[PDB]
Amino acid sequence: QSIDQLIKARGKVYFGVATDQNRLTTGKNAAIIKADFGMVWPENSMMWDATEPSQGNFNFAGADYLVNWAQQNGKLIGAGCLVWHNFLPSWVSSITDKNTLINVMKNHITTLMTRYKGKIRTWDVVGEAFNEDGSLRQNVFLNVIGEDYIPIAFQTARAADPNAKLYIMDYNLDSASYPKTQAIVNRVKQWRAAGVPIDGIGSQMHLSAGQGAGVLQALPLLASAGTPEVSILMLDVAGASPTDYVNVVNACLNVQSCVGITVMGVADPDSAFASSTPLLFDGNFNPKPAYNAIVQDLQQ
Ligand SMILES: O=[N+]([O-])c1ccc2nn[nH]c2c1
Repeated sequence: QSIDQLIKARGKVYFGVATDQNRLTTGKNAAIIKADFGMVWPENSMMWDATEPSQGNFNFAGADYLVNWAQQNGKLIGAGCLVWHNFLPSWVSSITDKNTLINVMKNHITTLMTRYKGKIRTWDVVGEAFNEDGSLRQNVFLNVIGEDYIPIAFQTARAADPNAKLYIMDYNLDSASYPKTQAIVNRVKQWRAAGVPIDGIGSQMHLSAGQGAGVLQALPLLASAGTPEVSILMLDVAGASPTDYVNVVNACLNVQSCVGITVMGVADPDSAFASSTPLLFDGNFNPKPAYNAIVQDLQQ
């Protein structure tokens, strides 16, 4: 049975998965997504390198394919990441002038969000903005613009598509005692008090074995920032233990503002961490014990 259908019956929005044209045309990915998942994110086709490889010149073929496939198959769409240090073209990284970088960043956000206006449920606007000690990461945006880049990004995104839910996301938010987890909460509270339109915090849960248990404390901490939504993103677990996966799912169920869960992929061989067999389907596209454990946990 379908973990998306089951999680919806427990009052959540979706169980989703990252994908793209290459996946959808191979393996059993499209069939599994159609049956078992309710939302898709572009794994890479919306990243900056992919969408704006030279200044002002956009590439939308790959993202368009994903968006169209999702619409044809009745799936919600999440997308990102609009502003982060990964997948960043060299032409962006070499900018030194504050006003230029603001305009570059605003044009990137507005162009992408306008193209898909009204079709995207969730946009991950800012990603990986924090250092492990909780200070802000000194990426090109912070170095050139300063800390205003985060409010500017969210303000620009809200104007481009007021219907989308706007998220900040990060990894290593999995322990409630870790400084990064505390810092994103405190800063999101401050930004929201200044009227910055941060609708969500997304937790990029690339987990090692045994880390599911701590998410039961970390996810309510993230929700305490007061955003209308929190999400679990990029989920995979080294070893794919049912205990870890069920602990992650129950953290979602326990946190009223947690709208859903997105796994990093469908089948183990297609993970960037394949040797850790960290996904819910094996290399034959058969569901693994963790998939069945999630089914049993969600059944009523
Ligand atoms: O949850 N995800 O797997 C996922 C993948 C790529 C993304 N880019 N922005 N947000 C993302 C979430």
